Amino acid sequence: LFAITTLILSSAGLYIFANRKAYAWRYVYPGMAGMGLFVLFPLVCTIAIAFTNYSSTNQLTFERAQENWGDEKLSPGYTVTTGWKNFTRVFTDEGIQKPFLAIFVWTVVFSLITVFLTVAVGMVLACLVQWEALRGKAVYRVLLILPYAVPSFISILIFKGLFNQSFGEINMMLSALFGVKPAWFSDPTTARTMLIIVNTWLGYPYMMILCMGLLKAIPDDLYEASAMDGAGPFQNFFKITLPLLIKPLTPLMIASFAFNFNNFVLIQLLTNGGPDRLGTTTPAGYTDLLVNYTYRIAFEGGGGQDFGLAAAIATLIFLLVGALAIVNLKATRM
Amino acid sequence: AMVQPKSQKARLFITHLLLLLFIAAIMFPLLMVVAISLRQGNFATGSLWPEQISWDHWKLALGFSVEQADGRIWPPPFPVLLWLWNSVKVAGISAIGIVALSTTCAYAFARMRFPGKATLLKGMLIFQMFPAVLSLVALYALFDRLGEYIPFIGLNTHGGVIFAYLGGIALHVWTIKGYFETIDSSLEEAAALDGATPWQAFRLVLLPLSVPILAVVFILSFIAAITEVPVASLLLRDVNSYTLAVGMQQYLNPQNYLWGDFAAAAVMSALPITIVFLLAQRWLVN
Amino acid sequence: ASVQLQNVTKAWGEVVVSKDINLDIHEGEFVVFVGPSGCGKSTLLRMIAGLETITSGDLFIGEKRMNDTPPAERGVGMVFQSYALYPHLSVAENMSFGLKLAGAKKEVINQRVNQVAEVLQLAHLLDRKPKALSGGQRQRVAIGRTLVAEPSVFLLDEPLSNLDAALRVQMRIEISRLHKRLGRTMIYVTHDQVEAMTLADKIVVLDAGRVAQVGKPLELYHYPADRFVAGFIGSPKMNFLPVKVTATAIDQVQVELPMPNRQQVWLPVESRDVQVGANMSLGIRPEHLLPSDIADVILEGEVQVVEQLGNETQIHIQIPSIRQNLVYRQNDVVLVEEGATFAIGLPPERCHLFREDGTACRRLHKEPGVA
Amino acid sequence: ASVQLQNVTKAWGEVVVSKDINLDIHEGEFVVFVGPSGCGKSTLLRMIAGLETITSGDLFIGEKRMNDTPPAERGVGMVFQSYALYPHLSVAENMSFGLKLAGAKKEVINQRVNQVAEVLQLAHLLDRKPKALSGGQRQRVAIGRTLVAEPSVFLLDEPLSNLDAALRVQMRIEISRLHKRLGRTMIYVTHDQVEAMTLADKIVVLDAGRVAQVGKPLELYHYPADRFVAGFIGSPKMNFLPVKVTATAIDQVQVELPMPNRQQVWLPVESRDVQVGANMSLGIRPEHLLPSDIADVILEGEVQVVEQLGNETQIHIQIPSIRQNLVYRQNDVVLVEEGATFAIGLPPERCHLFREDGTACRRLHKEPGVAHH
Repeated sequence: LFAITTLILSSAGLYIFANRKAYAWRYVYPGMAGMGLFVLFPLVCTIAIAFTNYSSTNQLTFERAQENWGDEKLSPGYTVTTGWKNFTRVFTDEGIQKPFLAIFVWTVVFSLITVFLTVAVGMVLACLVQWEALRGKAVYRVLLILPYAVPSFISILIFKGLFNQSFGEINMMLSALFGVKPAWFSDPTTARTMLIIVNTWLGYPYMMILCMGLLKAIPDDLYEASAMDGAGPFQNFFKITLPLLIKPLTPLMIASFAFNFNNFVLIQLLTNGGPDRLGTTTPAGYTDLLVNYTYRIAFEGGGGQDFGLAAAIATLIFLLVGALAIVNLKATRM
Repeated sequence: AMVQPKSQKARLFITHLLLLLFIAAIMFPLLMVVAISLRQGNFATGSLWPEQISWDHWKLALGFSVEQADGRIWPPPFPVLLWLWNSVKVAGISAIGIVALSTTCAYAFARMRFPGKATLLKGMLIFQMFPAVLSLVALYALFDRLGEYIPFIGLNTHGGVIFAYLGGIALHVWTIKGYFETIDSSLEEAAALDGATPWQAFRLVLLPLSVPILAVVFILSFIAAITEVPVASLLLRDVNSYTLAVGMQQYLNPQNYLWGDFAAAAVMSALPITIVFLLAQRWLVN
Repeated sequence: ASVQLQNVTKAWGEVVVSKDINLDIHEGEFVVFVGPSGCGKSTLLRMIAGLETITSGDLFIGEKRMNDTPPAERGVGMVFQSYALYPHLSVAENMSFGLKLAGAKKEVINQRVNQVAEVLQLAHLLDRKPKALSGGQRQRVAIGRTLVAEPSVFLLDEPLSNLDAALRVQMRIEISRLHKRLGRTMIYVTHDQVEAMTLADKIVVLDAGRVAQVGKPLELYHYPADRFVAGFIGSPKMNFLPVKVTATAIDQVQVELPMPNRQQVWLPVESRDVQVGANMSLGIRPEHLLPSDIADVILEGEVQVVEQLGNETQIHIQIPSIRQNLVYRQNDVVLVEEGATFAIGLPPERCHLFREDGTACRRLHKEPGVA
Repeated sequence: ASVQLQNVTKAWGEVVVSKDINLDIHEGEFVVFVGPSGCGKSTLLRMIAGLETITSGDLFIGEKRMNDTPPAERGVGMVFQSYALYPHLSVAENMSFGLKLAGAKKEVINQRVNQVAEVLQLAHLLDRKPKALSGGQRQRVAIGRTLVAEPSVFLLDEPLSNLDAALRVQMRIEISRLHKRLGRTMIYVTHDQVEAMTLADKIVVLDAGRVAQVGKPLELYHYPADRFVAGFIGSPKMNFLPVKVTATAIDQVQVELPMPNRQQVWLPVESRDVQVGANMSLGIRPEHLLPSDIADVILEGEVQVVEQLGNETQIHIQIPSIRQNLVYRQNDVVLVEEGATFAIGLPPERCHLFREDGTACRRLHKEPGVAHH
């Protein structure tokens, strides 16, 4: 199967030395082959895995021949194609459907909240930085960008240490200021709140950069005419800058929504196992995105290593392909 | 220099105060991780920003010395330099592959034209803004099946890491195509007029003009490779073979939480911060 | 080196951006393409150069069919709007890329560039890069590149759109010196009529992808073929007066003036294919309008705009029973108050009679300078 | 109302773009600001509008001093080089932005919008957005917004720069009609002598941010103050020839042509503070050049370039001795071949004299149209 796929990739056959569209693709193939092998292929494999029963009991394909009827049935056959069985079992089971719906709702809420907060903070910072009456604007840009420059995992683990409960830094700072113990990791609500705070802290500088670029794209004569008419700063922001930014900002908002939906690295590094749902056949926590739910079913030892259920392709990648279509429609706009 | 009312000074004071407060709030975590690095103890508590400068964690994280505190010597916790070396190798190979695979696609998508251009660009966007969403299961199964055939790209090896990392071509082709669009569109036509075959027109005219954007892409993808976590964490198991961002998790473990050593390693990772600050930002008009 | 575009038609997809163009440019002629739509002229120049495909018809560079010859072998040298300057290469490399590609020989590549730099005033900066150049210097590098290439025909675009006044003047000067120095076949593209009038051995007025008229500049001025070219040539648009024909002779046609007095003028005209009782349009130039005292036919009207330009005064007269305010130019200055009544004369010999369709009858009156 | 500038100086740090300029624009006057491509004119209009701080001096609109008044309170309306139309707002909202910001009577807002639309012919395109309009429609929309704001002084920052020849001529006549109807003070900036001479009731020629000369258009054309004004005014460059002073009379000055002729001619000028035996500069426009037959003073030269524009013939003449080539312009077509010796005349009445400092002596030849208004 891998050999046939590689042979297809090699002898696509459009390299005929005819100076036709063959020449044009002779430039695209390098890298198009790279994508077809390194991006599309894992996706198609994930599609294929779902229809099978790949698990910790069926991980081996056929190598076990001896290691009578010799259990020559279906389940002892290890890798077999079930067919929509894993897709149905994510809904009809009701032992994994309710956790699935809960984490789906949490993921949507988390992504929407963090996108709105990030857009607002970045837009405000950009508008304030481009005042042209401030001092040390380069210093301010550097300082407000520093979270982007710091490697992501370093900041996430720093926040993990700071929000600790057993010893704690932020917690005992808060106790010294006014004695309260937030209990970030123990309480699911406080865990989600810290999660939103950390995601906003990580994501604000990027949208700040995008809004700074868009304000550069914005001309200054409109501002000057508003100043002639008598408009102030807030009136300018609310009736000049904002209407001309949401129209080119909607695709960026949608893309950031998708990124915050699949923030596996953040949710895995910080409170990977936020308080468990206490009654789930598959392991699942309150602060679990869909991606890390599937990761938990896939590789966490307590989940049984059910790779077939761990696919969940037709949910995650299908909402994701809806997102692709929406942003693509918005990109061709104007 | 528009003539402005007396409210301008009040607005400026308010803006300066708000920005200073916001930057203090933002820099609190980084200043706190810096101060923790100089703390003698590794379990924190005590004083919030100790005045003493122990430096024992730095030398542990450097591995220069064991930092004798009591009679018993303290061996280095983890080989952070080994982490760095593995991360550097993986990032270098991934960046080289990304640039080599992406430059020609960027040329094809930006400068020349072909009948399937619209569909190819739409598919490029479509499969570009995918993240590593469930592809980890497929990669794990594929590497499990492949390691018996070719070990050097199988499991618990850098081959799988680099193979997963080459996907960034979809992301970088857009930056390189934007630069190609920025470059004047009459250059290839003029070169064809002087008698240059289009391959020579690319190689001699536009390819040397791609050096700045290629360097920027190389740096950006090198950083994205050095700071990757998911795939390396999933399919890296041997203790010696760990890259960066994967032993950092072992620094913070419920059996032994290590603030000082973790912070020493974190501030040892200050170089990517400066690199992304200056080279990645490229001092473009923002 | 005589390009012979014949029955060439361009079909950009389905819209025909150029009809059946039929030109004939001999050896060593400086032909200028002037028109209101910039794409069509540049498109035609690109089909000449080979950068664009010709849908139908045949092209003849010199005395050889050149429809499907690749751009390199066409023996043409084109000067793009952006000059297509390579930034990384130096000025000399830009100027001698064509020689460097095939047989630099390290002798001609320097001899040619030195000669063209001396005859272009560029030798003192031949080792710089295009980034460290001014606009005139950059244009000079592009021109010198073409000269080093030594093409049979010289194709120049219309980059004056992006240029300033001073740089356009410098461009016009140096292209004039180029043409006079070499005397090789050259094609020029512009949208400004003054440029074509000052530099052309043959002018092609291009409309809607169709060639309107081909001839000398004074030929276009004095004997415009149709309404489009007649309006196009001349900065003050020729005053158009609808007329009705009373009688037709074998060498002249008598028309009727909208003026209430209903005057009839025996203007000299081709007088071919003219039917009595029809409606046509009469055109008289603002410059040729005589003062009322000298001419027998007087156009009395009310003055709307008096524009004193010092050397001339553009008196706009709104003739009664005629919607158009006829532009009248006179040398020196004439003190005329707005809202007053001023009379002007109509010389019969300078009226250009125009058919209903748009074709203009040939003027039988001889005119100096047309040769 | 009346805009007045007293010792206005602008300093962009080390450089002083404009220095101690003085203007007196009375109420209702159409004044144009002309000069080279330097941004001094635009910066001047901007400081007048209040968009740039006046470094030193005073600026008076009407009576009160207005050097430190925000542009909202200045009672001044401006159109920019770009049309400065908000893409998101429709045409009506574009023109009524200021009224919406200040007042709240939507009846008044729509009444004024409808009135300005009817007088500017913007009714049928009122509901559209700036993108779909053409260049003329956008310019008329900007003018309508200014008229809606209804300021005491109208400022135009090169309005006829983004349009072709026909449309800019039509909107030039439209601007003239606007001036004739309203009668409010309007200030204009442009580079084109044609627009300046056709529109302005007063012209202010700026030289590196300095007022070269201010006066009526025909006044500038006939009596330039200095070499820069003489060169700038007039589409063909005014011909310049060196001359040597031989003898000065009470009301005329003799000069020697720097040619083997050694001819001496009397020129009616001021003849004040003119030094005998001094290098001088004679100037004469190409139009005023007389044919050889009817002129006593003869300049014999060789034809270099003959340009046949068709309505007039421009003949470049190289004199055996003077460096710059003489430019000749004649009505209709003149059939002269290149490389042919040509003779032209110098009417002594129509000559100008410029001293080494660049200043000019005023001519004594009375010219028609100078006292038209």
